[PDB]
Amino acid sequence: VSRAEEFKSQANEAFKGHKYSSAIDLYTKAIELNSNNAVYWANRAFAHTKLEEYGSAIQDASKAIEVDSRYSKGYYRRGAAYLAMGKFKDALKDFQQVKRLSPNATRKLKECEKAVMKLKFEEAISVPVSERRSVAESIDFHTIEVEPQYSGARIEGEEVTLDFVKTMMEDFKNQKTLHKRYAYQIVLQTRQILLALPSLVDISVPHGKHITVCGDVHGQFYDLLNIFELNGLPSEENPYLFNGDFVDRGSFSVEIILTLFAFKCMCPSSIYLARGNHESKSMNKIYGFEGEVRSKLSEKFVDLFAEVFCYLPLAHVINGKVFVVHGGLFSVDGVKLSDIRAIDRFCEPPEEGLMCELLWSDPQPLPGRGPSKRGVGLSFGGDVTKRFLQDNNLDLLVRSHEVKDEGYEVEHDGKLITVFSAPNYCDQMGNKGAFIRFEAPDMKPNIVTFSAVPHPDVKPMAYANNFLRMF
Ligand code: NI
Ligand code: NI
Ligand code: NI
Repeated sequence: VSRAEEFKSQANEAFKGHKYSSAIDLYTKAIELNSNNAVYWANRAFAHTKLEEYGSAIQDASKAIEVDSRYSKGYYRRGAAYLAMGKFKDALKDFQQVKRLSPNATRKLKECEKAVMKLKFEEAISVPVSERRSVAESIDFHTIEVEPQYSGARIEGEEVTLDFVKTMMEDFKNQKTLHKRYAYQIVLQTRQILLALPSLVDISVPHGKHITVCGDVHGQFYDLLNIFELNGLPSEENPYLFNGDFVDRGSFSVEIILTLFAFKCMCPSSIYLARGNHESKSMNKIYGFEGEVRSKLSEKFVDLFAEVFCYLPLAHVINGKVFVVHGGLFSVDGVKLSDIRAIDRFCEPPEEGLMCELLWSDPQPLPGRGPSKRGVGLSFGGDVTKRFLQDNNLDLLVRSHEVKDEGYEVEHDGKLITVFSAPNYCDQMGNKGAFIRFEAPDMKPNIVTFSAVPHPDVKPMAYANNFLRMF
């Protein structure tokens, strides 16, 4: 009856081969047979963590703790999962246990205590963005002088031009920087454009025209350039929809966000940007974007980006047929397009509600609903998808949010497609990226996959929270 070690050994094989999803299924089999081995639970917990399924990680690690309360790896894996969710206070308790069980661990406890104190200050000065003055009230780019020695791209007048964007993109490619005057100009103009948008944007693709939908890119700027090489620069004749999560994790997030915003300023109809869960303060604070901004720009840009992100639309509908959202659907039925359109989105994502769910949820293979693997939002089956599409007279749901081996996956009887545009995610997943072309009137999804492309020697998470980097 020692078939548990059988699956357990085959599971560890998948983990070595970066096949975390297959590793999980095999650990599950080992657990089905022997549910009284704490390392089996810790193993599956770590595997979920690799897929960013921190909710499942916490549950698995809690079970390892139940099996052996003096097994420090149980607390370690749970604490690490809590850290990844930004929940330092919950994590602290577990690292306090790891310390108690291993007195000779000291580093990580002190780091966690330190992180909790930083968090305490941060929460104390936390104020809803709608109650604060925009930095656009204190900053006018016109008054920002550019030194003669600056050799980067310049915006000569009030208009962002294609020549400028090309020059800027090339400089970024060569790891150069854009002057703060022009960065302000781009972001401040983007703010104006975004605040005039409804929370759900209707995209019209005229007869004979097309649009390309990209999933997460996560600061992988050189892969972004590769997408543009393969599929053309954004333009009125070649529009793009980037479905959230343009920043964090990858270490060229500033280069990506300034590029995407610049295209919007150049021609608003050339590019559509939806909010992802990583376009929020709680994620940017720890996953690299704030650190990258503070380094490559200045502190004032942090609050400005935060505000601009809060103006990002939550969903798009293409020709009344294709519904595009970052995460997924809702824990309740009957939600109409009008409900999403009316969402007061000018805020950080709350811990519950429509806005949270559409940004954070994932689909499940079986019908119904259940607890989220990430520990935030919920999971929804094919029945949830079909009812939503039917109720709103839609044909197809496109979303992102989840890393895929081939850059995409068709689920829920063909009614849901995940698209993910960050190849070799974090320089380790080895996955392909994908994007989807839609040509009117048929609007049939044309899926194209691509592979990762070289980039300068900068590590992922280089600008991210130091404590979180240790994991
Ligand atoms: Ni996401
Ligand atoms: Ni993501
Ligand atoms: Ni994510």
